[PDB]
Amino acid sequence: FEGDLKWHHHNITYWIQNYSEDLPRAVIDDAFARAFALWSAVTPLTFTRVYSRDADIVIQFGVAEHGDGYPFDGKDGLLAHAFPPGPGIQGDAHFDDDELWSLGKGQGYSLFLVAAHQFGHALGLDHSSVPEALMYPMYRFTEGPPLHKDDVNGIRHLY
Ligand SMILES: N[C@](CS(=O)(=O)c1ccc(Oc2ccccc2)cc1)(C(=O)NO)C(F)(F)F
Ligand SMILES: [Ca+2]
Ligand SMILES: [Ca+2]
Ligand SMILES: [Ca+2]
Ligand SMILES: [Ca+2]
Ligand SMILES: [Cl-]
Ligand SMILES: [Cl-]
Ligand SMILES: [Cl-]
Ligand SMILES: [Zn+2]
Ligand SMILES: [Zn+2]
Repeated sequence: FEGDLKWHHHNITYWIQNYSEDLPRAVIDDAFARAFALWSAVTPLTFTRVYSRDADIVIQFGVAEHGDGYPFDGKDGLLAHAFPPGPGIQGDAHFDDDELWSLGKGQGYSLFLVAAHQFGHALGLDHSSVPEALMYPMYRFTEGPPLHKDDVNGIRHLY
């Protein structure tokens, strides 16, 4: 997932290729939209849902081997990964459907928070060393605005 490029356009498009069997499609679509809204709220970036493989960010829920050199392991461990800006698989976000996807307090992992984190990568952001930042490499659920000052500065430094 090595990348040093940023998008050369601000009108970013995404395609929800498939869904997780843990949540209603309406809940999934809204979670992704809200995750994207976090980033557009502090930048001139916009996110438009499309239905084509030509979308910049292709969102895919997979299990085990799913098309790249980093197959998912299973329950826990790797929750998801995303490729840095660029053509093709670049910019795409993959989620391990072997995980229990949920939202808010309770068991399972928040699709909202994990997606927001992954979209950060798909925009060119690297991991943060700030434990409270959304771009921190370790998952942990908490309430309140996901974007930490460190996350806002990182994204604006790019766009
Ligand atoms: N796979 C990861 C770890 S991960 O368990 O899949 C992960 C950890 C945390 C994630 O976002 C997040 C960060 C803070 C709070 C809530 C959610 C998303 C994904 C990762 O950060 N992938 O993007 C790593 F570090 F590369 F191994
Ligand atoms: Ca904006
Ligand atoms: Ca792509
Ligand atoms: Ca896993
Ligand atoms: Ca699942
Ligand atoms: Cl599906
Ligand atoms: Cl798949
Ligand atoms: Cl949540
Ligand atoms: Zn993948
Ligand atoms: Zn990450």
